[PDB]
Amino acid sequence: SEEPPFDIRALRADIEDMISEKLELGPSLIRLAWHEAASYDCFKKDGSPNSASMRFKPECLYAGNKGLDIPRKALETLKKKYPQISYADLWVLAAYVAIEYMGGPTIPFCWGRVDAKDGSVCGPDGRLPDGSKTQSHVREVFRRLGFNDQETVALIGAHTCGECHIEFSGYHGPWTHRKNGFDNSFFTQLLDEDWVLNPKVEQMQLMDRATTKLMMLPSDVCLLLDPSYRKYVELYAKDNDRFNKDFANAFKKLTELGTRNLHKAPA
Amino acid sequence: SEEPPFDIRALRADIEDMISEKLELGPSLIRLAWHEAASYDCFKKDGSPNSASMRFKPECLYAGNKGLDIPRKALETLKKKYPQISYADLWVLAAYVAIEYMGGPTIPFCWGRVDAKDGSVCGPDGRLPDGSKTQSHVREVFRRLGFNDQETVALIGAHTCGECHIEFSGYHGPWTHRKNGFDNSFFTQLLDEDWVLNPKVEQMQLMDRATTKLMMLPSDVCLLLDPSYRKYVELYAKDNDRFNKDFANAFKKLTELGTRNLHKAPA
Ligand code: HEM
Ligand code: HEM
Ligand SMILES: [Ca+2]
Ligand SMILES: [Ca+2]
Ligand SMILES: [K+]
Ligand SMILES: [K+]
Repeated sequence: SEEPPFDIRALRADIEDMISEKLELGPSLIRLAWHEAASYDCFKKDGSPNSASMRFKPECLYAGNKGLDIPRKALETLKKKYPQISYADLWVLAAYVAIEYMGGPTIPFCWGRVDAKDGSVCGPDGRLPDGSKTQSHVREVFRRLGFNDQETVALIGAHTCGECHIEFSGYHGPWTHRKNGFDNSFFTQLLDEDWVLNPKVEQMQLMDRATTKLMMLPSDVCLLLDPSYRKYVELYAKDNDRFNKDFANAFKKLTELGTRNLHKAPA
Repeated sequence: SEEPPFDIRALRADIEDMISEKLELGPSLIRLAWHEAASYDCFKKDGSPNSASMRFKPECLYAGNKGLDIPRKALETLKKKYPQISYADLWVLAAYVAIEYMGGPTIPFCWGRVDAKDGSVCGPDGRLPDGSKTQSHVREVFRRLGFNDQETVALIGAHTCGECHIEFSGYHGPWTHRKNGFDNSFFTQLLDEDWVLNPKVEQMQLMDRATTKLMMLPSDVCLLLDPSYRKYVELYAKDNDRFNKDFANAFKKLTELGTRNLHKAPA
């Protein structure tokens, strides 16, 4: 639609190159964009989502954001090469590139986000979800963001990608057997495995009885326990196409929360 | 040592009769005495533990105290027959009677507690432990009460008795196979069973893979996950005698927190 002030074709290629050199960056880029959005409260209309406010104290120091300096620093290099893109647009674009890179949907990108210029616009601590909690908490957080149950379940499906790091969250390991692949595997394993206590990790997490190599957090398995969420887990477990479409729509919504004056990018 | 102002022999007999008529009262009596003590903060020296302050608003309405009106009302009948005993002494005595009734230790009773006369002395909400949380929370609560890890594990062993009620905590069912029996079965099952997610209860709890009839809360299994607590789980699983002795000592300590001027009862 409207040509951006940065060379988006070249930037996308450079993001792809960066990911290719360090594949675990892909899932961290998705996590970064999600936590930059997750500050929103749709009722108070505050939290400066999608403004790269996480670059500043106090938000950069929130426990839920531990480890996100890694994708932020990776992207800094590209910001220097493409100075016309805002950090906010860059983090969103990099997440969209990562999602596609790993086999997920190609989400239509809109540009135009303006960066937070200091930490005074940061939302408070306590807005990020807690993996040790279950559906009452998950629903409260996602309702606060403005998402319904279908969108909530679709979004949490992103745990098909990546892994937990003891240093960052105290949890350990990948959810799925192919942590650098995007698909509906998070949902299939939620339904298909027997989730047993993992006695080897001090922070309570479950593992699959079959191999012990898959993990789930309390916040993941609450999608099985809650009657509404479980219906969508079942839906996505059976249909990867539907999951991809719904994830695309929900993630686009997430990364456009609290934004204005965006422009459709050339594609 | 010192004869109380109430007929303790007759009162004990009446508590035993009451339990015999409704055996599930036994574990609720233990829970009542424990929650009446659990308000203590040993650093602030507040919370009016062991004063029967739970009789009053706001404490009676704290979420963690749901269902405790049942043992309170049961004991009211005995308070009327033995008006010289304080509610505070009565709740403690009834718990000691219940522990012995179910095969646990006979704990030496001291009398002399004075009742709270109104709710202004109630400690704040948020002092009771949360079954959905794990060892960081459990340790913080028990440290606040003044207990070490050994005592913490011994006390939680009381879950050998009784059961969860959906109406009260949202959890469902007994921990052990014999919910009206007191012994070290909570610890044996913690070590011996495979604890798998129970998909049938909306509040996350585990069940044993073998029968699915045993349950554990996140707060129970955190005793397995924490290196220090696990040592005591192992200790008590192997030695019911040691568990009984340690439970007796810890429970006596618990029910004497924040008390003064007590007298050894005739035994
Ligand atoms: C109930 C909601 C959620 C909870 C409790 C939660 C929790 C967590 C935790 C504890 C980690 C581990 C961080 C680490 O140790 O590195 C993590 C990682 C991750 N999260 Fe979530 N999250 C939630 C929702 C989401 C959503 C909505 C998205 C994106 C749409 C997402 C994307 C990711 C990704 C991709 C990773 C892997 C990061 C990496 O490999 O470096 N999460 N999440
Ligand atoms: C981490 C610490 C603890 C947690 C999280 C916890 C939590 C719970 C919960 C959720 C229930 C179910 C209540 C219901 O639904 O009726 C319960 C019941 C019970 N608790 Fe605990 N508790 C803890 C420690 C203790 C201690 C220290 C004692 C006594 C020494 C104790 C004695 C009992 C008993 C006997 C029951 C059964 C009540 C009945 O059958 O009516 N608990 N506890
Ligand atoms: Ca933010
Ligand atoms: Ca109290
Ligand atoms: K995957
Ligand atoms: K028992």
